[PDB]
Amino acid sequence: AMRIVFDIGGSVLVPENPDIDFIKEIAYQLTKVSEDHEVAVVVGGGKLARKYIEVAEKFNSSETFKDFIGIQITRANAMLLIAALREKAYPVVVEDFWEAWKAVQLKKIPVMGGTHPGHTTDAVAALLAEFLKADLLVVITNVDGVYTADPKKDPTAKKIKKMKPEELLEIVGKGIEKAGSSSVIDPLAAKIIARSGIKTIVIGKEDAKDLFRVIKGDHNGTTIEP
Amino acid sequence: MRIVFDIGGSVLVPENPDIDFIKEIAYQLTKVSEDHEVAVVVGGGKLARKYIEVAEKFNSSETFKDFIGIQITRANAMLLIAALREKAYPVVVEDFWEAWKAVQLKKIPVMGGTHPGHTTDAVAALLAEFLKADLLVVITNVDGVYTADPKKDPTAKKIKKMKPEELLEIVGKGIEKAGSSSVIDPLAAKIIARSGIKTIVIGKEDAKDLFRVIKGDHNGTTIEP
Amino acid sequence: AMRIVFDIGGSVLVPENPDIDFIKEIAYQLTKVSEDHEVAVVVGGGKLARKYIEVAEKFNSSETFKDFIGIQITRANAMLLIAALREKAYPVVVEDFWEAWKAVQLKKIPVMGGTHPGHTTDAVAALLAEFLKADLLVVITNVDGVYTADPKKDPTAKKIKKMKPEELLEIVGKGIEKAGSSSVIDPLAAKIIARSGIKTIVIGKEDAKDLFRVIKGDHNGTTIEP
Amino acid sequence: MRIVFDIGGSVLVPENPDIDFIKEIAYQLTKVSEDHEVAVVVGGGKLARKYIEVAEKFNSSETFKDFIGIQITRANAMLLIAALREKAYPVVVEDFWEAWKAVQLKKIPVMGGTHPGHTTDAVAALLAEFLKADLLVVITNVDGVYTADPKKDPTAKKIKKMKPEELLEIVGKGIEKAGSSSVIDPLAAKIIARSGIKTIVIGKEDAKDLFRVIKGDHNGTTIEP
Amino acid sequence: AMRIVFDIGGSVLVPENPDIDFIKEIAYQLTKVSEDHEVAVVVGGGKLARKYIEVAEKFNSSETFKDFIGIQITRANAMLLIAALREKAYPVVVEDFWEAWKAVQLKKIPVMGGTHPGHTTDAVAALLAEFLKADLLVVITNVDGVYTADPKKDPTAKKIKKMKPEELLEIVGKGIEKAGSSSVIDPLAAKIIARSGIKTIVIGKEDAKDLFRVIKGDHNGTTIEP
Amino acid sequence: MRIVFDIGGSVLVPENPDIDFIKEIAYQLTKVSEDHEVAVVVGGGKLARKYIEVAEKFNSSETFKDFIGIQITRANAMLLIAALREKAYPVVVEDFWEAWKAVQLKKIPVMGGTHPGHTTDAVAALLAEFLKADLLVVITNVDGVYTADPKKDPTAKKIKKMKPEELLEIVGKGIEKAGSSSVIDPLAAKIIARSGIKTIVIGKEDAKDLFRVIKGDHNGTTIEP
Ligand SMILES: Nc1ncnc2c1ncn2[C@@H]1O[C@H](COP(=O)(O)OP(=O)(O)NP(=O)(O)O)[C@@H](O)[C@H]1O
Ligand SMILES: Nc1ncnc2c1ncn2[C@@H]1O[C@H](COP(=O)(O)OP(=O)(O)NP(=O)(O)O)[C@@H](O)[C@H]1O
Ligand SMILES: Nc1ncnc2c1ncn2[C@@H]1O[C@H](COP(=O)(O)OP(=O)(O)NP(=O)(O)O)[C@@H](O)[C@H]1O
Ligand SMILES: Nc1ncnc2c1ncn2[C@@H]1O[C@H](COP(=O)(O)OP(=O)(O)NP(=O)(O)O)[C@@H](O)[C@H]1O
Ligand SMILES: Nc1ncnc2c1ncn2[C@@H]1O[C@H](COP(=O)(O)OP(=O)(O)NP(=O)(O)O)[C@@H](O)[C@H]1O
Ligand SMILES: Nc1ncnc2c1ncn2[C@@H]1O[C@H](COP(=O)(O)OP(=O)(O)NP(=O)(O)O)[C@@H](O)[C@H]1O
Ligand SMILES: O=c1ccn([C@@H]2O[C@H](COP(=O)(O)O)[C@@H](O)[C@H]2O)c(=O)[nH]1
Ligand SMILES: O=c1ccn([C@@H]2O[C@H](COP(=O)(O)O)[C@@H](O)[C@H]2O)c(=O)[nH]1
Ligand SMILES: O=c1ccn([C@@H]2O[C@H](COP(=O)(O)O)[C@@H](O)[C@H]2O)c(=O)[nH]1
Ligand SMILES: O=c1ccn([C@@H]2O[C@H](COP(=O)(O)O)[C@@H](O)[C@H]2O)c(=O)[nH]1
Ligand SMILES: O=c1ccn([C@@H]2O[C@H](COP(=O)(O)O)[C@@H](O)[C@H]2O)c(=O)[nH]1
Ligand SMILES: O=c1ccn([C@@H]2O[C@H](COP(=O)(O)O)[C@@H](O)[C@H]2O)c(=O)[nH]1
Ligand SMILES: [Mg+2]
Ligand SMILES: [Mg+2]
Ligand SMILES: [Mg+2]
Ligand SMILES: [Mg+2]
Ligand SMILES: [Mg+2]
Ligand SMILES: [Mg+2]
Ligand SMILES: [Mg+2]
Ligand SMILES: [Mg+2]
Ligand SMILES: [Mg+2]
Ligand SMILES: [Mg+2]
Ligand SMILES: [Mg+2]
Ligand SMILES: [Mg+2]
Repeated sequence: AMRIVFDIGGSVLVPENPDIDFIKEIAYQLTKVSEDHEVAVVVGGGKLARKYIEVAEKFNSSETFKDFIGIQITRANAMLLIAALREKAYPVVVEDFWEAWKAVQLKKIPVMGGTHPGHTTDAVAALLAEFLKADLLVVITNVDGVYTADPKKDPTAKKIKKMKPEELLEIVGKGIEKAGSSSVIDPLAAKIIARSGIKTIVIGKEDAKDLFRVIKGDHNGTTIEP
Repeated sequence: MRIVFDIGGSVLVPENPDIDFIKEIAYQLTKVSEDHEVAVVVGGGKLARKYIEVAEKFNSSETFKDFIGIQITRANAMLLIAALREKAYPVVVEDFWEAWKAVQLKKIPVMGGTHPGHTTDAVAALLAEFLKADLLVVITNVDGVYTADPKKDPTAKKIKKMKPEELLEIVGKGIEKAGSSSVIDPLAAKIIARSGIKTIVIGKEDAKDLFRVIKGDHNGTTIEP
Repeated sequence: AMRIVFDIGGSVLVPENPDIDFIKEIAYQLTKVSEDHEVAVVVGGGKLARKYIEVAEKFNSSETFKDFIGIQITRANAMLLIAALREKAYPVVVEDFWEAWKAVQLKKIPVMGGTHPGHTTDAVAALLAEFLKADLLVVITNVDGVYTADPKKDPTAKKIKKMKPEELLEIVGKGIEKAGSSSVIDPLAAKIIARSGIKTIVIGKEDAKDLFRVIKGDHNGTTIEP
Repeated sequence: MRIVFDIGGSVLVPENPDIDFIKEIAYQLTKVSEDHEVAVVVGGGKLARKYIEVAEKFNSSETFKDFIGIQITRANAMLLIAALREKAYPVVVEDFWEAWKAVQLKKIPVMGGTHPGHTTDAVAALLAEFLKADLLVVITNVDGVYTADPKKDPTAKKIKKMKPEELLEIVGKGIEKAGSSSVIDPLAAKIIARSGIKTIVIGKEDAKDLFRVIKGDHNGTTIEP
Repeated sequence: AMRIVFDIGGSVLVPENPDIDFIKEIAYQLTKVSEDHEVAVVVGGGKLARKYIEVAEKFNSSETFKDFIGIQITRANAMLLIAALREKAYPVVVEDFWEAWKAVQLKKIPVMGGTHPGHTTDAVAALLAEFLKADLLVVITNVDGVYTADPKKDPTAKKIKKMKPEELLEIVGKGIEKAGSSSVIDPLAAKIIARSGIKTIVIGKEDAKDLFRVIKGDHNGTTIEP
Repeated sequence: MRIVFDIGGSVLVPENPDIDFIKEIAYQLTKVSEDHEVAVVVGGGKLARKYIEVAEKFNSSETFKDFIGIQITRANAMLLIAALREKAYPVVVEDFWEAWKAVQLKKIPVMGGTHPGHTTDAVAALLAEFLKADLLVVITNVDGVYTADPKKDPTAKKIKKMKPEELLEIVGKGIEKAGSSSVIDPLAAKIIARSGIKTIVIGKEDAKDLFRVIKGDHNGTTIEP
């Protein structure tokens, strides 16, 4: 009954290597969810992308060129999902929004990676959600939600349950994102979510193992909403 | 030296195209490219906002509104290309590597927008970053960066020199929406900050003599690490 | 029951600025007409295109380059229609005929602008009609029909009701069209219409406010037909 | 000087490719590019009409028939590219800006068709217009423009010099259909007229010495404002 | 009930010139076969391609460039089929597999020619069959089947009825294919057919005049199968 | 001289990228391009096989597995491009004519894969053939071509010199599947044979001094008609 965009982190799909079972599992659920909803997906780069970006840095590449290498990896990861989605997926990695649109019209799941430098795949997901006028944006990261601070660094981090887009920006928004930089949601994405008021859900791997219920409201993550 | 110029659409096209300015700026750019490598990106201006407003009355997404804006920036870019005559890359550049090619051919590439979510300011910063340019010159409607909006606030004072971090405080928090204005868009500010791109912000008057501006002789703002 | 191509003049959609209500109105009718017919559209450049072409002339650009600037504006205008067509339109501006074809297959209205230098959007519309083997080509200009001469210049201009393609060429056909030049139908278009015998209707803004009836034969314009 | 050559497919491929001519014309072009900037567009010829006739038996639209013709012109263009060896742009040029690039690289770009509705004659005129070429040389099956069809009418007389307006009277009225022939297609005639492109029409014999032709030494027709 | 890829030789469609009736006939049957099956096609270059490649050789072009000229001709031939297929065909010549896929989704017959140098249209057909996970690959050549040797050269040539992919490679597989070179199935194609076990049928023009039955198993050609 | 280098992904990326090697090979290439025209193609390596294996667990066709492999080869190509800094074409080359352009700009083009059905070895051979290169240098995990697999067979002997026909016997029969390895893939072997491309096969040690390798001073294999 609705349109949903999924932003799956590269480190979730590829922790250090591919998590075969998670991919097979996540691909199965997206397929099921697409049985009654319009589904579009964006995959991240993760550990592997940072390794290639670190190499380029050793050669002093510009931050723009590293972004491109990062983009190249995200597309590689995206192809692993497309593979696991079998015939329900759009064969090739989508590179622009209009094409994602066509895939949806053909009732096939479009899987895309990065687009242009200056941001992360989160921003791609947000803009996609916005372009398709999606009803839900599901961000699957390697943290169970959005906290008061970095849950892996701070001990007093509070896992916010609900919040406004303006509140999400306060958390991030002021971050100077370098090629390889990581966050729950990149500053640009936050601004896009706030900009047009995109209902957004942030969840971890554990909760991501039950998407069908997650998109029903039953999950233990954060819910950014106007 | 490698220099990237970010010319505001409102400066190039106030209401209708500003022939005289386009013309004078074309001569400056031509003069500068004689001893320097020049690349250029142009904005949307009044025309971009007008078409974006129409799309708004039809409830278009912000993403589609951005695309329309990008289309307008490319049309404006073509007017500058016309002005530069034989010193310009004949077509609107849409990728950074193509700009690189243009430069390899001793030609001036003129870009318009690229993708949604930001403005041409970001395109010019990314381009400067990409080409490892020595300098980014931003030509806009104000003569520099002020402590506040010079056209609104009476207490606004011009900041002659600052660091990316400071420029960031003056901006970076505004959520850029289709057609939104800013002395420098947030994203562009973060790009400049992340790479430490030497940036100069000047107005139309200073633009009349880019040869002096690139030497630090201007009344605008200089931003550098 | 049929396939129709609409050639809407840029000066009709954008007299000096956008005519919001006409666009909203025209977009609504095309949507309705597409409920039972296959619809494809081409939009012109109008006043705005001539302003940009005039600027380039001051810099002595070649007629080819001005054509390109003209093309750039037509695509901008086309996006305003796509905007007003909402979800019934193909998201991006179509640039070639094969793509217009796909849009039609997806049962979405393809809106295109110019293609290559040397002509006007009229020629694009005619070739489109021809490519899709359309049954009707509807040219909406800022004149109520094809006259014996320019209705805005000559006082003895006769508003022909019907005519043959060979007759339309006599009117135009011998025109040397420069970048920015305007006419009821450019010489090339005329030749295409005559070439394959495309049933063509030319109408003004007033009549264009009732397309549904116009495509039924009830209108006060001209009807070029084999 | 900047020169654009419009070589008829029927001259290049009469029935089968004309090896000797392709070969000799390649040498002339190579010789000319030594001191001039050279760009080239090739037509479809006998082969184009043959494939177009087949599509006709299947009731294809004139537009699709044009596309097929364009495909043939590009194949022919590749034979000339082969002939020019290292002096040519390695691939068939399809845009005018790419032709421009080729020229910037001191390479000879060879184009085939572009879009439906006209022929390669128009492509060469638009290209000449685009590059602001000094001269457009049309090599065809006749040795010049005559008052009438030289291969049909006994009274046809060769016109040594004329203006675009006159060339226009001799053509411009014919409704160009897929594969239609003409000493110069109407659209091309209007392009030449609108920009005042100095044009020279010559046959195969004169083609053997392009170095003399570009100096005005030929038995063909010269068209200029 | 199945997906079929047809590899039609250029010399079969264009012996020396186009065989109008064979094309009209072959186009009609493919249309009928597509009524109940998913059909995709690849056309060859034939005599004409070799003529252009021979010309380039006289100018000493590299084998790669000749491959490109060969490719250009195959696309020309492909357009003749598209023409004969009328509205049941995808309008433009397909150049990559993903696009062939879309055409099939739109339930239109995708007709493609060559892709990249180094091989023949046979290899394109095999890889296509493989990409679409086709159930049958039908190779229509100008010989009634795969023989022990060249039926036009050797007098003791045995027309094998059935065989394994590994057996087909023994026949070919070791061939050094130059631009313009011809064979029942190019070495690369053979390897692709063997690689993923593609059920393949090789037939001549005569048998090709009854595709519907051919795809049923009733034909007098060869049947390469795992 | 015109030289094409075919650097194995496993040499460039054994497990993780081999910084030191990438770095050293970048210097060699830079040194060589000083007096020669250089073009490069990089393979997939360990990473390509890893992603291809994952796709295999999902029953992907061999064609899709090839595409994934091509994507990995392009990522690796970008690491080399980074290493070559200003001497390289800024983006991954995907067509042979673009490689040609890069060379026209005195820049080093680095390609990854192109189409399915073969490996990067074939891409480099076709590229060498295309550019009419004087030499094809294949850098891999072994130090030359042996009578048998040097890492398996104890009797394997290194062949110092041979003809395409002989190289063909040692390979050419293996049915290349997604991610399959070979000192030289069959298709590449047939390309080398059909045009008679002078080819040199060397290992990582010799790669450290490409200036000597291109002169015939190496411990690898030389293949030529
Ligand atoms: N307030 C916060 N709440 C939750 N996570 C936070 C917060 N602040 C910082 N983080 C960090 O965000 C990380 C999350 O996202 P990130 O590493 O960027 O992965 P990803 O986006 O899922 N993957 P990919 O697309 O491949 O980069 C955590 O593991 C934290 O280190
Ligand atoms: N602190 C400040 N310093 C200078 N200008 C400011 C400041 N704060 C706000 N502004 C505004 O910034 C405007 C500047 O830029 P902007 O309108 O976005 O034009 P542009 O970027 O030159 N054009 P274009 O590319 O077509 O949008 C001024 O005219 C002010 O209204
Ligand atoms: N015989 C005629 N009948 C009707 N109009 C004529 C005739 N002869 C000349 N004209 C002119 O044609 C004009 C019409 O078309 P034109 O100005 O080119 O607008 P358009 O094609 O609708 N717009 P666009 O696509 O943006 O250029 C009129 O307003 C007349 O000045
Ligand atoms: N007045 C004329 N002067 C010269 N030729 C004429 C004239 N009128 C008609 N023609 C015809 O023009 C033909 C010329 O051009 P055409 O057959 O179209 O060849 P092409 O343009 O050289 N080839 P291609 O690009 O492959 O079509 C002659 O052979 C005549 O039959
Ligand atoms: N063992 C064999 N069995 C059958 N044909 C064979 C065999 N060995 C060699 N051939 C040759 O294969 C030829 C067949 O294919 P070929 O000439 O390449 O045409 P094609 O592939 O149908 N056309 P195209 O795609 O345009 O090249 C025959 O006419 C024989 O000369
Ligand atoms: N006769 C032979 N001579 C040399 N190597 C051989 C021979 N036969 C088999 N091999 C194998 O060839 C391997 C060589 O190449 P390969 O593993 O495919 O790496 P690569 O091509 O350098 N890398 P990439 O482009 O990423 O695949 C060796 O390590 C051997 O296991
Ligand atoms: O649209 C995109 C997607 C990715 N990246 C580059 O790829 C990295 C990996 O992406 P992700 O995993 O962080 O989303 C980013 O940090 C970044 O430098 C971009 O520049 N733009
Ligand atoms: O890379 C770009 C350039 C422009 N725009 C759209 O064009 C407008 C006009 O650009 P500018 O004048 O603001 O730079 C922007 O505000 C915006 O919506 C983009 O989305 N992305
Ligand atoms: O396919 C096209 C469409 C438009 N134009 C240029 O755009 C102008 C505006 O188009 P229109 O409004 O006249 O159709 C034309 O006069 C002309 O120079 C072209 O060259 N080719
Ligand atoms: O820019 C072009 C070039 C060629 N053709 C098609 O190719 C034919 C062969 O071209 P030529 O030999 O007539 O120039 C034309 O008659 C025609 O149908 C076009 O449509 N447009
Ligand atoms: O994907 C392709 C298709 C065709 N060709 C060139 O076209 C010729 C004609 O193709 P075909 O008729 O042999 O299939 C081939 O022999 C060859 O040199 C290629 O290089 N690659
Ligand atoms: O032109 C190419 C290059 C690479 N690959 C895929 O990438 C793999 C990795 O390439 P390489 O390391 O084997 O050269 C190949 O085995 C294969 O499946 C291709 O299909 N075609
Ligand atoms: Mg992410
Ligand atoms: Mg994230
Ligand atoms: Mg700007
Ligand atoms: Mg700004
Ligand atoms: Mg119009
Ligand atoms: Mg009109
Ligand atoms: Mg011609
Ligand atoms: Mg002609
Ligand atoms: Mg074949
Ligand atoms: Mg065959
Ligand atoms: Mg390799
Ligand atoms: Mg190998």
